[PDB]
Amino acid sequence: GIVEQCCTSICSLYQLENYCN
Amino acid sequence: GIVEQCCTSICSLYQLENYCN
Amino acid sequence: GIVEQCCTSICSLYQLENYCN
Amino acid sequence: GIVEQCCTSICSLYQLENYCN
Amino acid sequence: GIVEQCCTSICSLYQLENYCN
Amino acid sequence: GIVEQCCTSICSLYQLENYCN
Amino acid sequence: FVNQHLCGSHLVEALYLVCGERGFFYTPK
Amino acid sequence: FVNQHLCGSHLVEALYLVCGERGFFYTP
Amino acid sequence: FVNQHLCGSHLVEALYLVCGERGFFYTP
Amino acid sequence: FVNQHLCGSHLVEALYLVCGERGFFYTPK
Amino acid sequence: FVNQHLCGSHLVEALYLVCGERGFFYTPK
Amino acid sequence: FVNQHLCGSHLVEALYLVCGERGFFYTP
Ligand SMILES: [Cl-]
Ligand SMILES: [Cl-]
Ligand SMILES: [Cl-]
Ligand SMILES: [Cl-]
Ligand SMILES: [Cl-]
Ligand SMILES: [Cl-]
Ligand SMILES: [Cl-]
Ligand SMILES: [Cl-]
Ligand SMILES: [Cl-]
Ligand SMILES: [Cl-]
Ligand SMILES: [Zn+2]
Ligand SMILES: [Zn+2]
Ligand SMILES: [Zn+2]
Ligand SMILES: [Zn+2]
Repeated sequence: GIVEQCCTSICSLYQLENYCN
Repeated sequence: GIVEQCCTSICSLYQLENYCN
Repeated sequence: GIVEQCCTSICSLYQLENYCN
Repeated sequence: GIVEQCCTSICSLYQLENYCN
Repeated sequence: GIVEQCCTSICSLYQLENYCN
Repeated sequence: GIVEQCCTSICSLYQLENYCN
Repeated sequence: FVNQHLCGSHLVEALYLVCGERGFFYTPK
Repeated sequence: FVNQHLCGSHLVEALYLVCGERGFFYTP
Repeated sequence: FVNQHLCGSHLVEALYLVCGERGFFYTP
Repeated sequence: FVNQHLCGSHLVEALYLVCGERGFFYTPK
Repeated sequence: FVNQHLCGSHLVEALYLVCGERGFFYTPK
Repeated sequence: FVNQHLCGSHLVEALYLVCGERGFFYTP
């Protein structure tokens, strides 16, 4: 999940898009 | 939807809570 | 105080209201 | 008050500091 | 500049990236 | 650099100005 | 609670606060 | 280890920018 | 343990939403 | 310092920065 | 990516996200 | 020790206020 993936490492715009509808 | 109700118009707290899961 | 109460645990809207005027 | 001075109008830094404790 | 392109007008993602190093 | 100076201690407005253009 | 237009990032931050543990859906039309 | 509540605040704003009109679901 | 300066930044925005026209006092 | 209308959450964040250790009061009319 | 006017602090936050490791310059006219 | 990504997010907003029309450069 986004918190596991993106809180201790930086999710780029590209990675963050996975979490979009 | 949420833009029409809370951005275009003004939402109450109760109205904002309609978009909680 | 709010920092002691609300930085290491999450204060809800309800708890945060204590700190209002 | 602060809305009239800094939101409705524009505040200088000095003017904003009038609302510090 | 960036205000004219992305604030006054609307920027694409590509246009916003013109201001990256 | 700003991150070294201003992440574990608080940089005032006065210190932050060093990082302006 | 504030009585104002909430838009864009401000609307999603409001949702984040108000919904707490429940979470929320931001699905603009 | 980072404060989850602060991280979440940041992530929902970033998701707002990235997702745009697609929107997104978020739960802590 | 969380950075107090970052926490405070967040808390004053949350207080803004929660308190509305009541307003609030804040000191670090 | 920025020369602009500061409103809502932006105004309170300005106050937070500018006032530092002194703190501030946000008491809209 | 959002399709909207980005101004002020929102513009600099967009830049921060979009530019990532590259960084950015915010030099208004 | 504070999350650099969150700190940076905060610092660029603060720099925006402090610097105004002077502008600023930022790199993580
Ligand atoms: Cl705004
Ligand atoms: Cl919150
Ligand atoms: Cl963010
Ligand atoms: Cl992010
Ligand atoms: Cl907040
Ligand atoms: Cl909070
Ligand atoms: Cl600050
Ligand atoms: Cl980001
Ligand atoms: Cl900030
Ligand atoms: Cl700062
Ligand atoms: Zn804003
Ligand atoms: Zn919060
Ligand atoms: Zn700060
Ligand atoms: Zn981010």
